Amino acid sequence: IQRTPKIQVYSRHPAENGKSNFLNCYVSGFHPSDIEVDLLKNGERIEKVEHSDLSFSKDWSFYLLYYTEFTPTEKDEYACRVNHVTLSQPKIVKWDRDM
Amino acid sequence: GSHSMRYFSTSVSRPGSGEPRFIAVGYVDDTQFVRFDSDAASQRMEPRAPWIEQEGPEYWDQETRNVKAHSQTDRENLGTLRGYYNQSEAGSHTIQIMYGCDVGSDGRFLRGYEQHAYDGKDYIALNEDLRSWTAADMAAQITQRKWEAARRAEQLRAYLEGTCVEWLRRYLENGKETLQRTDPPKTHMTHHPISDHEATLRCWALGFYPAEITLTWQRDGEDQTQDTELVETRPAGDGTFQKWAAVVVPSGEEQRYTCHVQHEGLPKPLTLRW
Amino acid sequence: AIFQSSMTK
Repeated sequence: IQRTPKIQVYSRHPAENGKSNFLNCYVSGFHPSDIEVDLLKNGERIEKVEHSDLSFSKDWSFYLLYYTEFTPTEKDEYACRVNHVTLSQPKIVKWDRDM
Repeated sequence: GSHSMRYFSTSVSRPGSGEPRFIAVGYVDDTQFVRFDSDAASQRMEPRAPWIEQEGPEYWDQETRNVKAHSQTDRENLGTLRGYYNQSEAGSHTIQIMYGCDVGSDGRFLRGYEQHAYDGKDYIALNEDLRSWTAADMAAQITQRKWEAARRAEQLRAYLEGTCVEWLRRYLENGKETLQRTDPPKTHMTHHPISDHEATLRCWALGFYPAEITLTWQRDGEDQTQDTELVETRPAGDGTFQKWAAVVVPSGEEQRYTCHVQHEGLPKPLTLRW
Repeated sequence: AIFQSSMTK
């Protein structure tokens, strides 16, 4: 039995254009644990991305926090690209400053 | 002011490539403090919180010795379980384990746990009595019989009631400045027009610890769940947590709604209005 | 600190 990830894309701190922050991609609720997570800037993968140590919730489903330092601007568009065995194609979720 | 210590482990077999991958993490309440990864170069249990780094080399030698033995035993058990189920060697499978203890404000043992899963479903777990097991299927009943013959429950219970609560007490003392803190949520509301007719009011709670929190929406003072939406609580990456709740409202009726935020770090609940 | 023994299944 397999379970598809939920995906949230957000900053660590309230976003202020030109100030240093952290871009987060939280993937959770998935099984099995093998997962591909890329953070994108204007469509291209951010090379320096770290992630938390693999852990899991009470229902046995896994969660991971992927993150990278960034300085947001007005026009730079960020997103999180997720691929998992349960997904036909990679799923992209855009960073929305208001979610 | 209750507290927990929990250790999680995940072993995944990799039939294409070589050996299984084993990752263990330890937590005190919502704060992770150790990790071990069988693929990592160090081959040591590693610190993941500042207040654990004051432990000396005997401690790190001990945790490394024990967690390496847990890793090796999981390897063996993936093969054993695959044989129990007559499963193909071509498939990748997962063993997950969670165990730990809860204590109250006085440091006294409240309860202890050990749960095992195979491919993300219950396999076997120590029961509430700390004396017997619940096996999820015929394969786990083989394990249960072995653990009964070995009197595993008694050895595990001694850890859960003893060793586990002692180290937890020590960690809560050594990390008191961060473990016994409460960061209250920083709260605000945002407003996002959907159409001329409708708008979304979003209630934010940011930078709080512990992760437990309640966000409630009301209309004219009456609780409101219709047209609500709650996101899962999520880590900020800095050891604090975030959550928001939203409601879709008729344009021009925003003023009637209130959001309510309850958290351990707030003396009184907070009320927000647009 | 972790429990010292994990058991074969």
